[PDB]
Amino acid sequence: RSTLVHWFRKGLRLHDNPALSHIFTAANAAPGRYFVRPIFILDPGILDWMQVGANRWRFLQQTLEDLDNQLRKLNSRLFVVRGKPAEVFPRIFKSWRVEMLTFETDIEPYSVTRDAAVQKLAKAEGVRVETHCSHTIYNPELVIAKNLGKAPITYQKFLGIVEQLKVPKVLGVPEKLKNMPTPPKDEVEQKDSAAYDCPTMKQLVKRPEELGPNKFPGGETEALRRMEESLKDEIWVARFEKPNTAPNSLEPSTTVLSPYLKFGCLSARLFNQKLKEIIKRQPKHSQPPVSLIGQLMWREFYYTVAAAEPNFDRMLGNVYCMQIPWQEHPDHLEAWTHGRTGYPFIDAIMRQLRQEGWIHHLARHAVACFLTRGDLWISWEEGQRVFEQLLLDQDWALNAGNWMWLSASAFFHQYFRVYSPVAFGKKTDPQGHYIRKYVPELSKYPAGCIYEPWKASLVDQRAYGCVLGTDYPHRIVKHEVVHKENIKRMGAAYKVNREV
Ligand SMILES: Cc1cc2nc3c(=O)[nH]c(=O)nc-3n(C[C@H](O)[C@H](O)[C@H](O)COP(=O)(O)OP(=O)(O)OC[C@H]3O[C@@H](n4cnc5c(N)ncnc54)[C@H](O)[C@@H]3O)c2cc1C
Repeated sequence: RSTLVHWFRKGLRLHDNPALSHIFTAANAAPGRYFVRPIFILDPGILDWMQVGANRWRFLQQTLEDLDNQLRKLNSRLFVVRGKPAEVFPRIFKSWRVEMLTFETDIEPYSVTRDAAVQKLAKAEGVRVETHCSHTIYNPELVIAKNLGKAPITYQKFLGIVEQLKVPKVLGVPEKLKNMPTPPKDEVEQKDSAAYDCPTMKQLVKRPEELGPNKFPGGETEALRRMEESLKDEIWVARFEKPNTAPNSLEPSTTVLSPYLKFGCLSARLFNQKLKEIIKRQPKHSQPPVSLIGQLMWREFYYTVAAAEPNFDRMLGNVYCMQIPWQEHPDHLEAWTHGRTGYPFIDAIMRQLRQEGWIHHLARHAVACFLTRGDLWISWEEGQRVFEQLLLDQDWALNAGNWMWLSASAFFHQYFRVYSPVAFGKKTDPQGHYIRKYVPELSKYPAGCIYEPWKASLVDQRAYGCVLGTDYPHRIVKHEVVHKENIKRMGAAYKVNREV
């Protein structure tokens, strides 16, 4: 008896999962011949390549637990294998007598390298590998081909391409396993009945004092519930305009499906199909790019450009990226990282980010403009790295693409438009309720200066019980000075890159 193995990495879901579905149908169309091992590999190697913060570790823990629970309902289970894939797969290929391996493809460079090696091993041992592109709606390889070998570098051009492509068939959940025994314990399982169980919170989360509020539980079950909750107001969905949603409402102004899509707890193909059903129903609706479907297409766009460039997450060697002489300022980077800039709106966002692991799109705009071309003149690569640690939705291509946009390094070139760290949040939150919540030390400042506490006299600062320089920092830069200097720096960068 040989085993069929599905390998979860992303695609942490049962629904709309062709790679996992195929494994399950095969076992049921040939009972008695196959064992089924759906595995996730706790790969130590990823930690040398990316930073994971406490909150995102908790999201994965909750996700793996839900995926185990969901598989049990199909008379299977999740097998979480500790160790490096390069060492893990030669062993299990033999100890399990693996006939077929399936997994959802990914475009990240670490994923490509790792998968190429695993496919070289599987070819050696006579293991059949079947891979499926289901993490994105469209296959970036097919988009690039249809555009004659180059990723479209504007959104509109991208949309004109994918409109001519076939939308994939969205699958349901696999059928339960008919009369399948629990595979026999292997070398590892015999010396430890729990060697493959889902990791506890204590095993994944080493810095539990950094966990924030548990607001967005991981797992396919929660993703599907939140998706259904979001689609309940069909008018809100159909008439959604991303630029008009507030960055500083106390409750999120968008779906917060991003962590779920990032891990594949939610199929973006399923979500796209649910959105198209509502739009068909609602004749007055918004259109890309501002619509909710447009938001899914931004994800597809950044995946397509990123698939073409292995250096997508850095400035050097990145075909898309303007070469800009970013400066090193450790003390300013530290203040931004920890929300101690002295600009209450910026600091509020970075504290929401650290505590909760999600901030609104235009909140990301605000703090990203501030760190880079706006105020501090620090590389977007430094902001990407903080975002990588703290975001639940941390996504290699999306973090990089948007950081390049926000820094005027690619895709976006109107760098003379600069967000004010004082005025920007006032439009949607004139009272500063958001600031009061996430910078509570300012909670007694009135609306007239809560965005600009340095406009309060010392006497008043003492009255509000928050003296700048003691209880809340002084501004680390003066926006009105630096952003003008930085516009001139950007123009000189643009000239140098234009001449080369
Ligand atoms: C500096 C910066 C860094 C970012 N890093 C990430 C990241 O690491 N991971 C991430 O998922 N998004 C990232 N984004 C994009 C965007 O901010 C988030 O996708 C969005 O805020 C998630 O909130 P939501 O789920 O309510 O989105 P909604 O507005 O509800 O949109 C639904 C989905 O569309 C996608 N989406 C929306 N806006 C964008 C966008 N601008 N680009 C790409 N996809 C988009 C996501 O899949 C999102 O879940 C970043 C943006 C900026 C400016």
